[PDB]
Order: sequence, then structure tokens, then C-alpha cells
Amino acid sequence: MILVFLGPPGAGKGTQAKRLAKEKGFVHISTGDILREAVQKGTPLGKKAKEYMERGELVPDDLIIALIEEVFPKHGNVIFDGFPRTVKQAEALDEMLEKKGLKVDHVLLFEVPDEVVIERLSGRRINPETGEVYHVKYNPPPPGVKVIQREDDKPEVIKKRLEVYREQTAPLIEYYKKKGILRIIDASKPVEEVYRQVLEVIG
Ligand SMILES: Nc1ncnc2c1ncn2[C@@H]1O[C@H](COP(=O)(O)OP(=O)(O)O)[C@@H](O)[C@H]1O
Ligand SMILES: Nc1ncnc2c1ncn2[C@@H]1O[C@H](COP(=O)(O)OP(=O)(O)O)[C@@H](O)[C@H]1O
Repeated sequence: MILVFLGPPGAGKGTQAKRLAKEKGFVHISTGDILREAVQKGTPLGKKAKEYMERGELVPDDLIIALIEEVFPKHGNVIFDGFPRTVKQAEALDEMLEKKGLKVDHVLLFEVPDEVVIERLSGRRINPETGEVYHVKYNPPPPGVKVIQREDDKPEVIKKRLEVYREQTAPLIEYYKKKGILRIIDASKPVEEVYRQVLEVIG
């Protein structure tokens, strides 16, 4: 089963993907996580992507399409988390899947208001060592766990990321509606409740 998680930054896509991957057996592909690793390792991809990421802009399509091809599994259960983010990316994904004899089975839209995701992003914290994601209110780190705030989780960058989502990524909702595989998740609820919706959609 191939899943696409679509929705604004901070909707909880990574959080749901990690739990679903562990409990139900999916490979989790997060373009955000992979890009951040590239920046940290100072690869040619990382050095180019950094400037876009830090300003809340999308990384150019050709770079992202290559990234995904590099980590594409042969078949089986996959969650695409934060990919595609543009129509060109969605077209490219369809092509990649086709050449592997695969197709997108469900696109889950994580529907949630901007005020909800602003609080989620502003309070998001990461353990730079384990990569585990926390939230200063909704999932605080335990005593003794050092965390950091991502550079792109600052207020002006959150604003830009949401504008970019509405401009370039939101059109994918109707792209996938036309194909008849879009399913709406209410992502404004607590983690367990969103997870049960995800499981209800995919069975
Ligand atoms: N599919 C993609 N296309 C273009 N840029 C991307 C893509 N995925 C991630 N990025 C870049 O990485 C940043 C953070 O990725 P994102 O998916 O928002 O991860 P997170 O939601 O955990 O912040 C984006 O704002 C953008 O700069
Ligand atoms: N349902 C939820 N309710 C409250 N906070 C959440 C929920 N899901 C995730 N979070 C927190 O919100 C932030 C964003 O979650 P994340 O999974 O990184 O979103 P995305 O991958 O869509 O950007 C994180 O700090 C996370 O701990």
C-alpha cells in the first residue's frame, strides 16, 4: 500500500507516519527529514537546499524528484510524507510508481486551521541526537533531554511556509480528488484521535 500524507506544515504528518510505520509496517519517506540530513552533512544537495528551507520556500522540484528516486523502495508499504508538494512533483511520483509497477492507493489530507498549526510549529522541538520530535505543550521532552528549535520553525518562516502551502501545494487537493483517491483526516484532534482516523481510512 502506497500512502501520501498531504497537508500544511505542523499538521502532524510526521508524527502519524512514524507511528503507522512502526505499528502497521510501512517505510516512511520524509522529504523534510532527508533534506535536513543533507544540510547537516553538507552535501551538494544540502548546500543548495539550505537557502530555500531556512526561508520557508520550497526546494526546487528537480532536486526533490532526485531525492525521492534515491530513496524509493522496490515495492510494498510506503508513506510519502511531505511529498509531493507541487503538481510537477505529483506527476513525477506517478511516473516513478508506474516504472516500479505501483500506484498511489490513498492520499490522506490532514485538514487543520492555520492557528492550530502555528502553535504546533512554534512549540515544536527536536532532540538533535535521536531526532525525536517533541512539543513544549503537547509532548514535552523529559527531564535531561536537550532539544532545539528548527530554524524554519521561527514565526516569519512559519508564515511563509503556510503561504507557500496555500499557493503551490493546496492545488494537489483537487489533483487527487479528480483521481478519486483523496481522503480527508481531521488533523486538529489529539494524536490518538488522528491516528484512529488514519487507520479507519486505510483499514
Ligand atoms: N516535497 C518538497 N518539495 C520542496 N521542498 C520541500 C519538500 N519537502 C520538504 N521541503 C523543504 O523542507 C522544508 C521542511 O520540510 P517539511 O515537509 O515542511 O518538513 P516539516 O513539516 O517536518 O518541517 C520545507 O519548507 C521545504 O523548504
Ligand atoms: N494531534 C496533535 N496535537 C497536538 N500536537 C501535535 C499533534 N500532532 C503532532 N503534534 C506536535 O506538533 C508539531 C508538528 O508535528 P509534526 O508531526 O512534526 O507535523 P508535520 O510533519 O505535519 O510538520 C510537533 O511538535 C508535534 O509534537
